[PDB]
Amino acid sequence: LNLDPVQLTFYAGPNGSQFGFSLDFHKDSHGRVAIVVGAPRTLGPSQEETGGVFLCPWRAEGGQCPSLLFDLRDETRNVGSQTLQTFKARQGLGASVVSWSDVIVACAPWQHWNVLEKTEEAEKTPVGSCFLAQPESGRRAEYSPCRGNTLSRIYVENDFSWDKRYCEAGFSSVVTQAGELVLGAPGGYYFLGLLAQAPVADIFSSYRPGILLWHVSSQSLSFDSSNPEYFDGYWGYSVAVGEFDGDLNTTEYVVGAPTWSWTLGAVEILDSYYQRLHRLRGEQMASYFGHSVAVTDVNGDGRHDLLVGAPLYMESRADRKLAEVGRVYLFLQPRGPHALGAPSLLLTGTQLYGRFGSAIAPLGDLDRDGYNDIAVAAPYGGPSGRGQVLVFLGQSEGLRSRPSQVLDSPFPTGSAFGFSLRGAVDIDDNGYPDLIVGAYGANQVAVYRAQPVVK
Amino acid sequence: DILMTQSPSSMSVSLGDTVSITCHASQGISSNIGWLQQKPGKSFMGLIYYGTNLVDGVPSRFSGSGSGADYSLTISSLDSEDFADYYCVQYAQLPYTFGGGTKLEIKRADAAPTVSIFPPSSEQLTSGGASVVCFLNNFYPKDINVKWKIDGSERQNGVLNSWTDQDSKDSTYSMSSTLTLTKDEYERHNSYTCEATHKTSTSPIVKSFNRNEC
Amino acid sequence: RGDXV
Amino acid sequence: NICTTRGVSSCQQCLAVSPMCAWCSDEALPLGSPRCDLKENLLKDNCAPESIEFPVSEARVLEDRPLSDKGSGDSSQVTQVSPQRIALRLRPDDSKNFSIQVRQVEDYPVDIYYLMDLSYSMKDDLWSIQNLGTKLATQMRKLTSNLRIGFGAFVDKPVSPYMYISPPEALENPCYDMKTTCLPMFGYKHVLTLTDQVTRFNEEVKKQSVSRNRDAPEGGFDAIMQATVCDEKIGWRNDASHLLVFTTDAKTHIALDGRLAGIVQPNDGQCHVGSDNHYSASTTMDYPSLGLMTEKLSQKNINLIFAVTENVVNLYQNYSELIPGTTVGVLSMDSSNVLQLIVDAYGKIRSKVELEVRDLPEELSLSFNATCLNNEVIPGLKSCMGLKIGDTVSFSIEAKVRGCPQEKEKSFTIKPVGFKDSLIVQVTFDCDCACQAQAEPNSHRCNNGNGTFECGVCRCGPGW
Amino acid sequence: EVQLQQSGAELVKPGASVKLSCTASGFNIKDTYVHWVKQRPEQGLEWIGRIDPANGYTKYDPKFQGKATITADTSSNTAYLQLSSLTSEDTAVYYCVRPLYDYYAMDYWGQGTSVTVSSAKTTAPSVYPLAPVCTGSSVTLGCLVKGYFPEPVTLTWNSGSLSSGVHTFPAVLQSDLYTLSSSVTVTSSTWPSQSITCNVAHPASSTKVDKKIEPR
Ligand SMILES: *[C@@H]1O[C@H](CO)[C@@H](O[C@@H]2O[C@H](CO)[C@@H](O[C@H]3O[C@H](CO)[C@@H](O)[C@H](O[C@H]4O[C@H](CO)[C@@H](O)[C@H](O)[C@@H]4O)[C@@H]3O)[C@H](O)[C@H]2NC(C)=O)[C@H](O)[C@H]1NC(C)=O
Ligand SMILES: *[C@@H]1O[C@H](CO)[C@@H](O[C@@H]2O[C@H](CO)[C@@H](O)[C@H](O)[C@H]2NC(C)=O)[C@H](O)[C@H]1NC(C)=O
Ligand SMILES: *[C@@H]1O[C@H](CO)[C@@H](O)[C@H](O)[C@H]1NC(C)=O
Ligand SMILES: [Ca+2]
Ligand SMILES: [Ca+2]
Ligand SMILES: [Ca+2]
Ligand SMILES: [Ca+2]
Ligand SMILES: [Mn+2]
Ligand SMILES: [Mn+2]
Ligand SMILES: [Mn+2]
Repeated sequence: LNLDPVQLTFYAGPNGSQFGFSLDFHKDSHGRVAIVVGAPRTLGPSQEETGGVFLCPWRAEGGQCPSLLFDLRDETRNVGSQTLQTFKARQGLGASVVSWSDVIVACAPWQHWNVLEKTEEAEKTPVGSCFLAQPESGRRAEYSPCRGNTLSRIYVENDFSWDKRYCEAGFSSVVTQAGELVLGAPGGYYFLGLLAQAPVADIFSSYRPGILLWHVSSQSLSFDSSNPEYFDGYWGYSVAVGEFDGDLNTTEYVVGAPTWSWTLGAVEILDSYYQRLHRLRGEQMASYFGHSVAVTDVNGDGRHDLLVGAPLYMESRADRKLAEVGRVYLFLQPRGPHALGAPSLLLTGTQLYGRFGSAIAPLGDLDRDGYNDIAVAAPYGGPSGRGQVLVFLGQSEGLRSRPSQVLDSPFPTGSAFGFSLRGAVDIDDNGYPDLIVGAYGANQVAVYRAQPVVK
Repeated sequence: DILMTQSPSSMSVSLGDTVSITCHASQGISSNIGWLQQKPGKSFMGLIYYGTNLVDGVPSRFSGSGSGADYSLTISSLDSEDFADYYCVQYAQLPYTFGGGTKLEIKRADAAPTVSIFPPSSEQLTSGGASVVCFLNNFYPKDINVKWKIDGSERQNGVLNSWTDQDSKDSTYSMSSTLTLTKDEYERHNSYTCEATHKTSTSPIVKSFNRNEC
Repeated sequence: RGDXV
Repeated sequence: NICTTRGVSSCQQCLAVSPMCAWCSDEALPLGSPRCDLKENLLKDNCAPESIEFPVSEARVLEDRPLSDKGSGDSSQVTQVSPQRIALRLRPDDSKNFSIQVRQVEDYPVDIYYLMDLSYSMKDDLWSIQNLGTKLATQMRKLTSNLRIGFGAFVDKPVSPYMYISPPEALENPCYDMKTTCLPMFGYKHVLTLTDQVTRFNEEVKKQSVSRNRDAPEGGFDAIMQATVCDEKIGWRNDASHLLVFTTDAKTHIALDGRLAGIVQPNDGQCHVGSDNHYSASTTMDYPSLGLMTEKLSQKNINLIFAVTENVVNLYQNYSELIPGTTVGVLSMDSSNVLQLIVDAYGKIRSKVELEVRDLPEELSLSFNATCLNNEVIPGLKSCMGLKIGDTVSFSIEAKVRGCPQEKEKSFTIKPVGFKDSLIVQVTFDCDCACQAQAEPNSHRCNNGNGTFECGVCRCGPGW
Repeated sequence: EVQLQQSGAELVKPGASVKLSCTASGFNIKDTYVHWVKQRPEQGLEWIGRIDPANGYTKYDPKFQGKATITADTSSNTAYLQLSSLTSEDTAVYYCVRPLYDYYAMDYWGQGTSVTVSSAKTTAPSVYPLAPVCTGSSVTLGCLVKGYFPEPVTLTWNSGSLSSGVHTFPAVLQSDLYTLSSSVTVTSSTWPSQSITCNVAHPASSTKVDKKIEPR
């Protein structure tokens, strides 16, 4: 409703860097709000794409941002009669970024890894890796839970069980309010997908540079499966956390697997031990149900509600014809120990190939009416196909079925405006929560400030 | 296998000193080295891993350095608990291999031994054996040599020696030497003697007695 | 496993 | 009647009351005689016969070529829809009927492009189809005398983690760590352009060999897209049935899978297969979506045939429901039944006729009565099923206009799905009176120049 | 807190077999490698091998191949070291080790388990008094404990009364039997005026002899 589409703010990165692929708000130890931006194709030292991170201070006029520096050099360690190797070319540093307390986590899902032992090898595979920074102090740490030192022949002799070689850890990421980093790894266990959790404090205190293989004892990984419903399901394509079991001491995990069960797609809600509490199945094969997930209480009962995006959903139209437009599903959490029912609301896109539901961002209470609101991206939507973000207001019964406001992309064709979203943070301290929108195709980020309601 | 030459095997130092222990490898190990401490009569504690990284809980007066095949462990301002055994271990290649160790001992002023000789007891004699005991007590440094003489001639077969570790509150050492013969062989001779050779005196300390006489 | 066992 | 009880003002408003009303423009009309009455009541009141304005809704044919008996020969002078063009004339709120005949012509040309999975899992299948081209040509010879065949192959996107990238030997031979040799990985490669020389198929196939990648889902949808939109390279013929045969034994990658290789750019539906005959966007462009594939298959009139093994039959049948017009056949574990599968698929394809309406004006609504099998009329239906090559069906159609639109000339098309020929309906809306083309503006008869005299009465001129 | 509790001291005969254990406390034995190290006073520290308790794969120094076998039971949170065809050279103290953070390090150690290989049978010690010969201002007496097995022995003077001024020397292996001695020093005014008795206890044979020092 009351986001201002007249006076925007633009931050820009280097051409070709894909500045805006991921973003998040970041607060320093003094509460000052900045913007962390991932640019997964920023050039590195060898004039080669490795990715990069930028930490943008809040200025109404926007502009350029300083780099958040991470070690971009390939590493080698000869130890235990083996050779350990990291490969950072085209790793995609900045394909996901998240901020918690005064700490920034920025991941490279396609960092490769290999181990050599005489004439055998582990195989050079994308285990992924995440980088952690405390900007005010300069502290640095890393976390790569899928690096192993097992040789290729052992996996073959053991029928490829517990094969973490293609995790792509950091493909998605989230932090609990207690400080536990949770990583999505959609390629884990031979492309079933896995989750990796560890406390940020323990990640820092157990890391030292040059070790490459080290133990984070408090960590916790999910499990392999023999159930074919999970094969190639990409469990961990997206992640989120919320309160869904009525017990406030436990934190629950929300995991997207958009190709679960022969591309039907699914979303699962789990406890912190990866035990399955609920499962929400997709409506239509190949619609990518589970591409995005979001958790926020939209109907003011104080119980977290769930939203699922299926950007490739095909809507039925006249004369038995389908049109790909995208769809968003709303599930309201019921009172007490009960399972999530059918969706309370279905939101369906309008523009062909618009990919409505590619990103869903909670906004907090944008219009200050006592109900939290959401924003949905259609990165190729709008009548021009340039991209659109749509705002939906909460209400006692859920969400309004029609958008209160529509943000048309200010960028040229192909910017992917809305591919990443973030709200619920007041960046200018005017008392209204604001919204940042990434458009990596144009290497830019747009800031929409919320202003007082007109109506 | 990789050889780890640790030096020195022992050092006599004082509280508050800054000492260093080196460890040399037969080939490059690229900081894949750990340092270990063993207090007397106790098990092992880890100190350093991967060349320079302190084990959790270890005070910062410990530090490690080096590269290639030459590494060091420094202990700034020694403490009373720091007097113990220290070992290096490389894990650059299998099998893992260790150094020979290093014992840090308390330094004090030189001290001569108190020698005492004891003929066989009557109980042992009626049993058929003969043991002559020689105590060498409270000396410094630990380097000491003993020599048994029967009727003026040295004897080497049948000698069992035992050493104490550095005593707590005087920082001296002690030694026990025992010559055991048969009762019949013990009566073929008359004079029995132990000689103590120390860096204190240039002449050996001598203590004797005579059988069939007192 | 995959394109094969 | 309603023509008189409405109290119309002009000839135009009189016709807009009912298709049965008429108007009299005659000067010598009696005192209180209504100018808007039945044509029978007007002539009864001595209205001059040339003064009657009474349009009638008609429908005459302009092109009525007879249905061809054989699709063989000719430079595609074949006719399978009749009539081809008609002229429709309608007055306000009136309706008129017409008919269309559709025939599944005998001996119509056929293109068959064989798009084959060549991942390592398909190694034994290559040995089974090394004589397929000649054996297929023997069987299809009974149905058509104009057969062209061709071949392409696919594996997957040659990029980590789909591809093995270590040690350097694996790039040249992905079967290095086994005791064999296979080809370097490739995305999609065109092999044999559609041709009537069927031994070219056999000899190309005998030179093919498998590759190897890591993950079970394969990149076949990439190959379907390129084999569809690369018109010239594959060689689809303008006037022929297009059969795309897709054989695999595994799941398939779909759009948005590509992000696991760092590929986020959507598929652009364009052709990216050049002179080297490989798909050059395989490592830079995402797998295509179902909707995009449906659009291009439909645009090029390609019939997709999923010829897959039992372990993934339900999967591809379920995809088949999301791509209308696709058919599925059960492929054995070595492709040894693929010949009969192709023949049955071709029969099922030409066993249906379904009418489609293009560019229909909003004012017009249509209704259909079908006649399939044996002169059995099926009301409210515009599709026939269970047909054989040579059968002929027909449809009774009625167009109903609502009001009278601003434009008086519009034309729409009625076409069977996948057919070349069509029926073009040229519509003319007749809600005007001929006497209006000879009005008297500022006439001396109408309020001394303040009016217009037309069709016998006075109208209030422009500006009042 | 990480702790590695090992089995009790072992005492076996040459040619037999023994199986030591190492139980993980405060963590899951499945988490890291588990190594076994042998220590002797002369030969020093020797790495036997390691095991990944998660999967059971093992490595060994080729010096111990056939002598040592390393196993683990994740269900009991325990790792094992089995030694066969035991000889006198196998008499040593054995440690299990795991790393802290680095995958290959050797940071946490168990308290150790002592192993002794001997054909000797439980033998009680012979206690002999040690009185000086027939002068100074301070006198020194002794006590000789000879020919016992196995260890240990507790030695006190006057039932623990006389405490300071005493040196009890470490036992030494006298061909399948142990020998120990202890000295004590007082003033000439104390002995032989004050009675001094050597108290020795060998709990293995359940004997506690007492021998008073008598002059000559
Ligand atoms: C190709 O499409 C077919 C048609 O949809 C699929 O078959 C369908 O599969 C679904 C899922 O199993 C099945 O739904 C219901 O089946 C039972 C009969 O109604 C019913 O008991 C099931 O309910 C149970 O299972 C669901 C999850 O599956 C739980 O949520 C429930 O709480 C309960 O525990 C289920 O609702 C259809 O019946 C079935 N249809 C047919 C005709 O078989 C194929 O699976 C699909 N194949 C591929 C490869 O995509
Ligand atoms: C399709 O068939 C229906 C009959 O099922 C036709 O409807 C009848 O049309 C006649 C025309 O003379 C009327 O007399 C009947 O009253 C109608 N019956 C019903 C039930 O509506 C219809 O006209 C046909 N349409 C076409 C386009 O052929
Ligand atoms: C319209 O239908 C009648 C039968 O009701 C039929 O006789 C006539 O031929 C049809 N007209 C056309 C143009 O098909
Ligand atoms: Ca909870
Ligand atoms: Ca709620
Ligand atoms: Ca609101
Ligand atoms: Ca604000
Ligand atoms: Mn395959
Ligand atoms: Mn096969
Ligand atoms: Mn594949």
